[PDB]
Parts: sequence; structure tokens; C-alpha cells
Amino acid sequence: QVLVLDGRGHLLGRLAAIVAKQVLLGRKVVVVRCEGINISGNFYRNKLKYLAFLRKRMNTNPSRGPYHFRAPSRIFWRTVRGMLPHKTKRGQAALDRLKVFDGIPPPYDKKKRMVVPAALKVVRLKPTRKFAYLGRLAHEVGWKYQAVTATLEEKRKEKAKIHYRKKKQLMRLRKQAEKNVEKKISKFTDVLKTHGLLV
Amino acid sequence: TFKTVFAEHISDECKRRFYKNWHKSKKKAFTKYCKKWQDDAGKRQLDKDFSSMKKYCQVIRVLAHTQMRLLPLRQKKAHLMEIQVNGGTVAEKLDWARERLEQQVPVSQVFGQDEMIDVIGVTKGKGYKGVTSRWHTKKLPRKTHRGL
Amino acid sequence: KLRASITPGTILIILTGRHRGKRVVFLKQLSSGLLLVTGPLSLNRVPLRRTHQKFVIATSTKIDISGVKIPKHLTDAYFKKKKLRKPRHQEGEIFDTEKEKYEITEQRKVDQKAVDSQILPKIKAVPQLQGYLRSVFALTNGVYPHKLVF
Amino acid sequence: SGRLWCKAIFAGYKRGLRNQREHTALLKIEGVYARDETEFYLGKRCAYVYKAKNNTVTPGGKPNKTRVIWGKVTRAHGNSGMVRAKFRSNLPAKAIGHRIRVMLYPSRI
Amino acid sequence: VFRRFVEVGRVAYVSFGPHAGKLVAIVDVIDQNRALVDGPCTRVRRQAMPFKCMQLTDFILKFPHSARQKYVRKAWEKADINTKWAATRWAKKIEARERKAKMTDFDRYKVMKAKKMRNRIIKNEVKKLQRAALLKAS
RNA sequence: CUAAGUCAGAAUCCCGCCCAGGCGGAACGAUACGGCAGCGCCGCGGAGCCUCGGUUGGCCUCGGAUAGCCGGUCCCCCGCCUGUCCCCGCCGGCGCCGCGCGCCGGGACCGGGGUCCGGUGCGGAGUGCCCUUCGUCCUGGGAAACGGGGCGCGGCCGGAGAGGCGGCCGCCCCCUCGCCCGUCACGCACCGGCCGUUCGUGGGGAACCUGGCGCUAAACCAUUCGUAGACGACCUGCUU
RNA sequence: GUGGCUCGGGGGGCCCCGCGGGACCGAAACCCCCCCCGAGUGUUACAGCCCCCCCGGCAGCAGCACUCGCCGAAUCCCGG
Repeated sequence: QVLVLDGRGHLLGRLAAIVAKQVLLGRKVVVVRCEGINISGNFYRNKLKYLAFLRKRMNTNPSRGPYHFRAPSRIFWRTVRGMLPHKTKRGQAALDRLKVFDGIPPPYDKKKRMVVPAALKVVRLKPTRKFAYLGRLAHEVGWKYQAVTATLEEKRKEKAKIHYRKKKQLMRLRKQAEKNVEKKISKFTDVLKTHGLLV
Repeated sequence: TFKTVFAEHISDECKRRFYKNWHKSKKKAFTKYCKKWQDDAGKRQLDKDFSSMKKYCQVIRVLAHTQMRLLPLRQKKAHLMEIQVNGGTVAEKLDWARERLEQQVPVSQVFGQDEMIDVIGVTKGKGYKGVTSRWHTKKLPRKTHRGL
Repeated sequence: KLRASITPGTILIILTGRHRGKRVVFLKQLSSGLLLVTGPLSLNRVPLRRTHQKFVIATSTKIDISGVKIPKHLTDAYFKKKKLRKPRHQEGEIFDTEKEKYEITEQRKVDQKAVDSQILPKIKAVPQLQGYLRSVFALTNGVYPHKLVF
Repeated sequence: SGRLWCKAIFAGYKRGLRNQREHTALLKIEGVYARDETEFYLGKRCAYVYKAKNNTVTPGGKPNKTRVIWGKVTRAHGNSGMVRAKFRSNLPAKAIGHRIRVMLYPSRI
Repeated sequence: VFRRFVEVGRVAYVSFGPHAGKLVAIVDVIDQNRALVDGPCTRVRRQAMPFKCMQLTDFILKFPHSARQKYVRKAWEKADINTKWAATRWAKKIEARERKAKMTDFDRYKVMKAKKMRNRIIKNEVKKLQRAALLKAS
């Protein structure tokens, strides 16, 4: 259908190198919560490796200089553009399938979001190596919405818990409903675990 | 911008603003909007608008236009401006604006004396000027066989 | 030739006919190397019918068979479209709306009814089976025709 | 009834790095994600279905807008489970990410 | 915190390689990664195989330091690993994925109807359990 | 003073104020008879070009990895609508209530953090996953009779981050069939063995044809001003 | 096995009568128990853990579907 990748605990490059292939293959990928995307290495080191990109602009022009997009949505969407062709016409008709957001907008709020274990930090980084949150790195170099997004996330995480509190309470009823009507689903549940289900 | 609410009576000074020809046009502006404050049904819709603005809107501003039937200009076109309100909780901030609506606001209620205020406005205009009058760069010597 | 997994009285999935995916009951191979196929009328509305070896998926679900009688007659120009196609008299005047007809038989009718007489009781022996033949095969999300075994 | 054809994704041509040999495609069948489970699909007639402007006849029915370019699946590719395919008329390079049906019916079971 | 150790006499489960699906007993440790193991009753040979390939299991045998197969078999079958393993909740999960992968097509149809009826039953009996739960909340 | 962790720190560096406002979104105002009309909203037809993809769905906890999950809790305080409902409390119509209150407080609270133990954990409360089942017709069993359907009505929500809608309810009409097993009967369902939309399609755009509810202009030029000006642009004035 | 030690676990005073003539028939420890159980030390050191080596003497399954480590095909062919 439409992937909705959760970008909390992922590494920048290894996640982009996976989305870049999917987009060129035609699937519409949408990423959320990029502001939690980790990176390898120090933090003082990577801030130097971004304040080494703000310099690379022939300053008083935007023509003879590049664009230093700062919001973490654009930082990741830029480091994907590197991994695709974009001078072609399948390059620009692919890049506009990937859609990158900060936090979680309401359309993708009520959607199950799939992690990508190939790039996950707890898998691809040793337990002792250090790492740098994209949020603090981006908020340091001029992002102006470290707080506005943060309060909104507090609003959502509670509004999700209300749903889950409801979701847990239901499954107890279905779990209990089996014990009530076990006397007359006997010959079905038998054939389900003959075939390997429910064991 | 979240929502906008306009007063029931709009001074015909202000209606001048949204137009480009007061001699040509039939001046039908906001006429269909003066009704929502006239019948009951709109009030039930309108008061909902203000209540929503209480719960959601963080910073509230008010659209205040100037007098022109007093200034000795050639102008009859009022200037509309957003003015922010800085104060307590949003609900009382809104209940303040819904109260001040449609009324006059003197200068004293806004400022004081011996305060510091900041003057913002479009500079004068001297037109297409060379580089010596623009950036105050040095003039070359007198003997240059081209523009000096 | 026949593949190693097709035996008389096995269930198939037909893949390229008018009905693209019914289950059927295979009887035997003709002299002309095409499977004799019948998913009996009262379960699929499929009559005695030839089908090719290659176009048919074999399934691991068989029923014992002893109604293999009634040798073949099948051919074409027998149900061939003789309303639109060339053969109506092998002639080339204006047709294709002038005379509409498809040949329809009586011997096939008794032939079909005299075959499932031996078959249908054997089908009913396994419970829920006639339900399985009525429904039609169709892939779905999470169905990988390389990973599921028939 | 649902689809009787497996899904697949056209993914390019067989290309060295610059000499793009434009007569042998590279499918990626949805689901097969490693070689040695690709011995089931190879040899089955595939198809590329697309619409157009002018009508064309349809075997078995009335003319419609649909046109198809038939093909076949020849041999395995790489290790991730892609399969080369030899189309009767080389694919138009417009569909570089779009659908390519892999029918089932040339069968080996 | 850790509650399953690797020591002389453990019984590990092989997951990757030619010997997947068979339990194996750990005899001796040679280095970080390889471990000299053996299965007498699981038809496995005495050979090293890397620690990456084993999933640990709760059970423990008794070995001195390292022994022949004559004395690994005895302590293996005096504790009935071949049956204790089959009684665990773990094994029943492996045989569940090993039946689901055996489903013949007509069989799968049986489940389609069976799982169809079994879900209507719960759907109604939840609603009757849904009404009372709200009713007793008031 | 460093390996893990933590502090002070500067004309630097980053942001703020300040200057422009993206093939970037916003909110609101008005919407062309003084017509032989052009029109916007709800109902429903019939053609005539086109642009393309697709070919069940998955409506959501947070979060860790040298740990997590699910449950019942008599135990414990509370973030709770001044922490909500009954009530001793002053007075009236003080056993009862608030035409006023304050819940000091006993007690009632669906919840959640906490306690405690009881279960799983190469995770079955499993994305190795879950939900929906796509040939037509008698009767005769099983769950069912708190079931279904009608772009139904009236209210509640609930939603603003790119709610742009989804859900809950009260009432209206008729059915007892819709699901699982049976028996019986079927238009030989046309291809005779054989190809391309089986569906999300009431998809998007545009031009001509069917009612009711209802709408009646703004921009630019010509003119004027000089708060602007090389010509454009800009700031302004013109039947009360 | 024994040896000195350290750590936890089983509990250990008691009946009977329809609040009474007196104590939750409850473990309660400021603590006590063993010839009790499960582990870390050093110890001589058995064959109720073994391992290796040396005398004499058993058919065992063949380069193994017990998938521990070779090279091959007048010692080589069959089926798809």
C-alpha cells in the first residue's frame, strides 16, 4: 500500500539507502518523526560536520550557493536526494513519492508505522559507541521549532495512550469471551490447531 | 491563521479599503456578513467560533483601522492593521477583544510618556540614483575619460 | 505424457479457460494427450471438457475413481462459434449478424449425467468437499505461489 | 474472483554500467527475496498491461483500450531474487517502476 | 538480567546451518565463538559450531569436563531431554509453524470456513459482554 | 579534568531584532439580467473526447536492549471538572432538598503512576502477524433472533498539526434471509483446451442535455493626485 | 570424601472447650537448629566425574541421509 516509516532510533544513511531503492521501484514511502533520527559518531563532531556545510555557500547569492535546509524533515529528504538521480525525469518523478514530516501530522497519526530493522541503532551500533540525535543537532544549527513540535508530541502521546487503554480493555473481553462460549466452538478451535494455528 | 470574526457594523471608511474604485463599484462588501449578528442562528454559529478560538488559538490579534474623516489629507481610505494583545490567559484576552470590538481606542490606553517606542514605516524615495549618491563611494579624479 | 503428480480422480485448478480458476475433477488422458476434465455441473457448471496438461495446476487432494467409462467423442465444429466465425457452410457472404447460432447437443447431456452418477457419491464422501469445488481459486495479499504448496 | 497472476515490478534493463543491453529486462517479483526460491517462477509467461488512445480488439470480447506486450521469464538474476525476462518486443522504457503481471499458467507442478 | 548461561552441560538449540531444528548438547568451550558440542540422541555429530548458530535452552545436563558419547547419551536420556523438550511451550511454536507450512490447499479451505464461523461467534458474544460491562459501570 | 558521567567558559559559531517573501500553504470579504441570461448549492438521467496508474484491507501506545510484555490485586497516596456524586453543616419550605454554598469531611469513582504476586518471553495478546471471503435455487439442523438494511431522521461528540471528517448515540419502516454444516435442483453457465480492467470506478479534466433551493459583480483601461516615478509600477480622488 | 569458612532456604515451644477459665492453632524473632540442602577456597586424593598413557584381544558397517576434515572416474551411469 503506502509505507509509513517510523524514524525513531534509525541511522541517517542506512535508512535513506533503503528508502532510495524503494522509491525508484515505485512504492510511495512516507517517513515520520525524523527529529528522532540518530547518527553515528560524536555530537560535537557532527555539529562540526554541519557547520562545515553552512560555510560552503558563495554567500550573497543563492544561485552560486547551495541551500542549507535546516528542519530535520528537509535534512533527511536532502540526504535521500543525493542517493537518487534527480537530473533525469524518473529522478524527479520518483523523489516526489517520498514525503518527509517532522513529528507526526494527523493524516498519518492513526496509521501503524513500520520500523526498518536493517538501519536501527540498537542493531547497527555497538553498545558503547556514541551517537547524535538529529533533533538537538538540527535545533542547534538554526531550527526554530524544537519547542513547538515538542509540546504537540506530548499532546499526541497522551491521546494515543487513551486509545491503547481502550484497545487493551477490548482484548480482555475477547480473551474472556472464549471462556464463555468455549462450550460451543469446540469443533472449530479443534481444526484450527490441527492445521497449526493457535498453539 | 485559524479563524476570523468581523464586527457587525463596519464604518464606511473601512469598506473603502477592500476596493479599487469607489466611484465605479456598487459597494456590496460584507453585506451578506452583517446578517450573522442579526438573526439568532448565526449567533449560535458565531459564539462557537469564539469558543474554539479560546481552546486552540495561542496568540490573538485585532484588526484596527484608523480614522480618516479627521486627518487633513486627500485620503478617504482607512488603513487596516493587525494589533496583538499581550496579557493574561487566552480566554480573558479574547473577552477583552470582544468587548473592545467596534469601539474607539485612544493613544493613551496603548502607550505612556517617556517610554521607548519603535517607528516603522517606508522611507522617503529619491528615485533611480547613481552609485555615488547610493553607496557614498569615492568620486574618481576629474580627468577620467568616461563617467567620473 | 503426464506429470508425476496427476492421477485419475485428482482435483485441479484450471488457469486459462472462460472460467479462470475453478476446481475440477480430472478423469483420464485422451488419445490426444489432453486431460479429460469435468467439474460436475451441480458444483461448478463445467461439462465434460478437454484441458491441456500445462495449463492446469495439480493439487494434493484426490478421490478414488471407478467411473472411467464412456469413451471419447470430443472435437470442434461441434460447439464452435458458428454464428460469427468462418464455418457456417464454409462460405463467404455477409454473416456475423445474419445468422446467429451455436451448436448444442443432446448426447453430451446424457453423457455428462451418466458420468457424475458414478462420481458424485464419491465426491460427497469427504465432508465439506462440494463447498471447496464451488468456490474459485484467487490469490490474495500474503499468498506467494512459490511458498504455498498445493 | 481475484487476480490469477502474481505481482512483479519492472526494475530496469540488463546493463553493464553504460552499455545498457536493452533486450533483457530485470523483474523483481513481489515476495521472492532470495535466489533458490526463484526456481518456481522461471519459465512462466508474463505480461505488461497498459492503456492507450485508439481501441484494439480483444481475443474473446469486444474492443477496448487495453494493449499488452507478452513475454517470458528466462533465468535467475543476482542473489536477492530478481529474474531476467525476454519480452517479445523490448519494453518501452516508460514502465521502469510500474506493474508487470507474472501469469501462473505455464506450469511445472 | 541474565538468567540463561552457557556452561558445560547446557542444551542449545541450533537455528542456522545444516543442523537447524535439532537440539544439541554443549560439551566444552574452545573460544569466544566456537563451542565443542554434540547430540547423541538428536542424530548429530561431535563437532564445533559457532555460538552464532545456537539459541540457548533452560535445560542442563551433567558432564565432568568432556567425555565420550557413551556418557553423554546416558545423562541425556536419564533426564529425558527428547520428551522434556517436546513438552515445553517453545517446541509447540516450532511445530505450529511446521504445520502451517504443510497446509494443502483443500485444507486451507477448511480453515477459511472454520475461521469464518469462529469469528462470528466471538463477535456476537463480545456484544453481549459489551452491554453488561457498560451496564455495570452505571 | 577523561576512559564512562558532570561544571564554568569567549570579539568565534548558531539563532533573535533588521532586510527581501518559493512553480509555498493560510483566513476572510465579495461573485456579473436593471436581460432575450450567466450562475453556485442538493436530486437524477443519456451520450462525446481524453489523462493515466492500480487489481482485499490492517483505525495509531510509550519505549528499552547488561531487558521488556500481559494480568488480578485486598495495599498505597495522588496529576483528575475548584479532583467529580451522596450527605453532617447556617436558613427557608432542623428526619428531606437547595431559590445560596463550602466537597473541612465519612463514603461512591471507568481510569493511570506506585505495591504485591500470578503467567508467558528466540516474543502466539506473533507484520514468521491479524481481519473480509468474489458460482445461482427447495427444506432441516447448529451460533441467532440485544440481529440486518434503508447517501433516514434528532442530539452527542471527537477532531484541528496539512480537523478538510470518523465515531457514538435516541427515534422511523420492514425482514427472521443473510454465517457453518446437510438433501434436492440450476440457465452444460459459448469461447469447441487456449491471450487484454477480475476491482479501488459513481477515478480526475473538459463540452454539450433533466428539477428545486436560491445569487446579483469585481479587476483593468481612459481620468485625477505626487505620500511614488526613466516608460511600466506605486500611494490616492470621482450623485450625496 | 573430609577439611576451616562465607552466603541463602524447611521450619522449630501448644492443646482442648459452646467472646468464656488466659494468648491471630498464628510464625513471631532482638535470634537459635542440625548427623539438612544448593555454591566459591586450598587441600591429599579415591575410580559412587573423569581424562590420558602403557600390556593382550572383540563382527562393525566405510570417505556415511549421524550432512566431523580428501582427491578423483575404462574406478561412471541413470532421471528431470
